Amino acid sequence: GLAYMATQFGILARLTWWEYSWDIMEPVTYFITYGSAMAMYAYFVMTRQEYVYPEARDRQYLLFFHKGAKKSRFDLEKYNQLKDAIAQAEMDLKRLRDPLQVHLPLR
Amino acid sequence: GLAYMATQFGILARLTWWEYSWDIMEPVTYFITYGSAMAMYAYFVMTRQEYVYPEARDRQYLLFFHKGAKKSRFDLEKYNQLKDAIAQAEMDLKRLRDPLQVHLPLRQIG
Amino acid sequence: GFRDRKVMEYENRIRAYSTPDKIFRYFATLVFMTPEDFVRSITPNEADEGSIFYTLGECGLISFSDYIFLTTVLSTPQRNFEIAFKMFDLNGDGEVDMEEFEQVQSIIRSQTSALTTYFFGADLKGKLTIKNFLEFQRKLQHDVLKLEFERHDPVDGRITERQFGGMLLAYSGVQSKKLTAMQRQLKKHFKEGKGLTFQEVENFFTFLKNINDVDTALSFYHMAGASLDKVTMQQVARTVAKVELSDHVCDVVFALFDCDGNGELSNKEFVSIMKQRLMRGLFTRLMQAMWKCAQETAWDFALPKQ
Amino acid sequence: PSLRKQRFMQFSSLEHEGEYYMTPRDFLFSVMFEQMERKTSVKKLTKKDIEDTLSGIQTAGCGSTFFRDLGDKGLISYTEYLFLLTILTKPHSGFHVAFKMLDTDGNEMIEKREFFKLQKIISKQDDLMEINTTLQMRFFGKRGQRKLHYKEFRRFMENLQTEIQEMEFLQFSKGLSFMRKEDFAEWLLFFTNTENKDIYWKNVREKLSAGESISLDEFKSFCHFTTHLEDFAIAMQMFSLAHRPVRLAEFKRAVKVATGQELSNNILDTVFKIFDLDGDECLSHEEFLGVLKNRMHRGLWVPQHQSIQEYWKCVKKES
Amino acid sequence: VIVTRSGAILPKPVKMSFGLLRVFSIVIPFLYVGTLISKNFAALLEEHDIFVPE
Ligand SMILES: CCCCCCCCCCCCCCCCCC(=O)OC[C@H](COP(=O)([O-])OCC(O)COP(=O)([O-])OC[C@@H](COC(=O)CCCCCCCCCCCCCCCCC)OC(=O)CCCCCCCCCCCCCCCCC)OC(=O)CCCCCCCCCCCCCCCCC
Ligand SMILES: CCCCCCCCCCCCCCCCC[C@@H](O)O[C@H](CO[C@H](O)CCCCCCCCCCCCCCC)COP(=O)(O)OCC[N+](C)(C)C
Ligand SMILES: CCCCCCCCCCCCCCCCC[C@@H](O)O[C@H](CO[C@H](O)CCCCCCCCCCCCCCC)COP(=O)(O)OCC[N+](C)(C)C
Ligand SMILES: [Ca+2]
Repeated sequence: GLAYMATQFGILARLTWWEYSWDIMEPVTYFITYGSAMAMYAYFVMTRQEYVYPEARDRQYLLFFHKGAKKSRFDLEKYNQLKDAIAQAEMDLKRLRDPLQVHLPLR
Repeated sequence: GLAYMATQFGILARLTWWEYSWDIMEPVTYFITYGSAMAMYAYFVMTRQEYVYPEARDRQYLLFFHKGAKKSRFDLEKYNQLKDAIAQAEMDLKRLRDPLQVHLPLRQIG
Repeated sequence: GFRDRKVMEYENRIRAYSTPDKIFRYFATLVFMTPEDFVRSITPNEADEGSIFYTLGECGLISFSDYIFLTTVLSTPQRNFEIAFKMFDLNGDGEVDMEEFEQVQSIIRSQTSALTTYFFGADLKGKLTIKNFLEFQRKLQHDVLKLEFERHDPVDGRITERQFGGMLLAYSGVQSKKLTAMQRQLKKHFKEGKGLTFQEVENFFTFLKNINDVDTALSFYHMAGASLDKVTMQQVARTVAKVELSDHVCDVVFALFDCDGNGELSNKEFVSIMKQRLMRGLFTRLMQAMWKCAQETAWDFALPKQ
Repeated sequence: PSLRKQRFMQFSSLEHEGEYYMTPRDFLFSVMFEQMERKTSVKKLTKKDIEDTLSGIQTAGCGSTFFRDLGDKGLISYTEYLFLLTILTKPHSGFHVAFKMLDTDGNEMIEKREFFKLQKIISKQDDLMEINTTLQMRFFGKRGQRKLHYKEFRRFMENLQTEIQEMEFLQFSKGLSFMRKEDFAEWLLFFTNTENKDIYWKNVREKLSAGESISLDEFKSFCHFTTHLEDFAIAMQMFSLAHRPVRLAEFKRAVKVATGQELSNNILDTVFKIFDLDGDECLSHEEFLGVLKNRMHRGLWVPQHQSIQEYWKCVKKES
Repeated sequence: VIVTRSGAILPKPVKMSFGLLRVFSIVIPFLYVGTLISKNFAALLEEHDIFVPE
């Protein structure tokens, strides 16, 4: 995406000074800006969430991960079950070792 | 940053109304705007944060603090592990208010 | 047209620099040359019955050595050309034989049916003298100048002051990118002016060609911090170049060149340019330019005396 | 006070009514010596001093020797200083042009009104920021009504040039009438614009003979060639094309035909023994022409503080 | 924020190794590539007598 922004800068700045004039290229730039706004709105229409950089990156990463997990026959369900049961067991062990209560001797 | 914004404003105004006409200085402004829009995206690419004023200020403050603390050889690790223990002991004191003042059962951890 | 524009720019650039063999190879037929192609090669960004080129057109295709000799006869001033002729003549008698001329023209053949029929007869015998030599000099120079004049579309046998200024600035191949603004301003500065008849520009061009002596003739103005002037230019052109100049031509040259000054036209303004351009005999287009610019800038900056 | 006027007042010896003047001895020192240390101080003048100084021209020889003959009893102002300084480096075939330039043709000769015009040029250039000199007394009579023809002008200029050549010859020959080839070698190498004379000194140590002499007429002829070097190079540019190094015989013929100063075989042999960097018997125009480029030798200082500008241009153009 | 729920300080922000160099090694070459694209397209359009500025 960064390289695309750079090449657009270059392809627009080459024309307005060397080949054509600004009197020709100004409306092209305005319509490019308005098309960018329309695309940023269509992104929300399609994905049901506003287009911001970190959220879009996270959405793309989640899609990539859930495609790679299916391509490799990974078991996400058992992984999530274990990751929740570990937290539950750690909470139980931390509650049973409460210093304020006498669930256990002083050890 | 504020001074630089003002300086750019002044440069563009002086070169627009006195030396060169606006027909020459409009593309310069457009490409400055586009370059700013591109730099605000490179910032996110290379820092994994969106370019917002308070977040950028906090990140820069943290970098300045973690450099001034290395220059002064300040035991930041001990400071953090000592400020977390006061927090733990006060949360414990806050928990101990129920069974000792209002005779209610103690609240669990969390 | 952008592509034809860059084509003509590259042709003009290769004409300006690296001339001797590159240009001759750049313009040919199908290894020789033709007169109209020679005329094309000597004019930037671009059958007679009365011209010299007609005589060569009747003759066989021009050789490379002939091309070099033509460049030198176009370049050198009159007195230096007379000296060069005296050096051409090996024997004692003041007449160049075909054999000695053949030797001094073959001396240029380094990459290893000519103009001789104009100098010698069809038998290649008739030796010429200094008078015919200088006559050919003058004829060729006046002819190329007439062709350049008529190439600029004339009105009533006359040429707009802006066109004459453009031709002048084109003669000295210096792209200041700022003197062009003076060229453009000359029109309104001379709003509804004269037409600059051919004889006026002819006299001014012969004077400019004979500037190597003009420089040393006004040497007292140098070495004294002096600057030129209208009347002094009139006088030095009348004495050295031995030709008159109308006040209008000196006026338009002053208006074109005296930019920094206030009508004085010091050495660095006008005379130095032509004196340097007459010595042409002795991305890459950025390094040297920038270097020279930076050198000049540093010199001007350090210019703060002791 | 421009650089030239600063040099003039530095080498001057007389002042009068707040105007520095100069004697022929000081002019000769300014021509041949780059810097002079004046042990004494300047002195003022009166009309009696003016006459005591001008009493020399009446018994002075108008021949080839004129300045050393005058010695110290002479008077030269700034304008005549600049005029003579331009005469020093003026080549032949410019004499008649310079003469016709010094007069608007209302006078076929030169009356003192034209030198007054020269002084007026100087004063106009100065201000836009009475006193008889020796040179005027030589050209024009004591009364001031004297015509100066062209032949006398040419004679005077030739005499001045030859006098300067004799002065430099006697200054480099220590008094003897036959200077050693080494003195001519060092005189040439003085004004050459190179940074390492070591190769030329090696050449004169190895190739040049241990003992050999140079006359006076040969030195004068070589000096006249040096002052016509520009026309000589214009004539030689055709030969420089195709990059053909020139031998000795063609060099001699060319200098004879382009400058009218025929050189001897000794000077040419010597200059080819000093300047032939390569191993061939003759070398191209490159070293001799490009290296012997200034010709601003023999005083004629151009001190536009070109030290730092020269260093900057070296750092820039060196590639 | 510059402190945690307690008084502790946040860890140091993780910077990217040679970030500015890594971004200017991408911006400039693609800028020149876009310049070349524009030049070639303008030349192709003008050669075939489609759009000529003047
Ligand atoms: C055909 C025609 C077209 C041609 C045009 C072509 C161009 C168009 C395309 C443009 C698109 C470019 C987009 C990319 C740039 C954006 C990158 C970016 O924002 O990164 C975010 C990045 C994220 O930061 P971070 O990762 O959190 O760490 C940042 C720090 O604060 C630093 O760490 P720290 O904690 O040590 O920080 C200390 C502190 C203070 O600084 C320090 O003390 C730190 C530096 C000390 C060095 C110590 C470490 C060194 C190790 C280096 C790091 C590794 C590699 C990087 C270094 C290599 C550099 C090449 O830092 C700061 O103050 C940061 C602010 C910097 C502001 C400086 C801007 C100067 C501009 C001056 C204006 C002109 C003046 C007028 C003059 C008047 C004339 C008379 O921020 C920076 O890196 C800031 C530096 C970038 C400068 C600001 C914006 C750049 C604007 C673009 C200018 C382009 C030139 C225009 C030319 C015009 C045409 C001829
Ligand atoms: C498997 C390998 C894949 C190889 C693919 C390589 C090429 C893919 C890259 C193509 C582009 C994709 C990334 C597009 C990001 C550049 C667009 C954006 O960064 O530029 C904006 C210009 O926008 C663009 O011109 C049009 C945007 C249209 C949105 C396209 C949807 C992208 C879907 C894919 C998302 C991929 C992650 C994107 C990371 C952010 C800046 O203009 P600005 O005015 O200041 O917008 C303000 C942004 N705000 C609102 C958040 C502050
Ligand atoms: C030892 C310290 C010495 C420091 C000496 C240097 C002092 C100057 C250093 C640079 C100061 C940077 C501060 C911010 C620069 C100007 C403010 C800039 O953000 O203004 C924008 C113009 O942008 C700039 O011209 C280019 C942006 C480049 C961003 C990268 C800068 C590098 C980050 C440096 C980190 C410190 C930043 C501190 C910010 C508080 C306005 O355009 P806008 O239309 O409203 O865009 C929307 C802004 N949103 C998204 C937040 C709403
Ligand atoms: Ca507009």
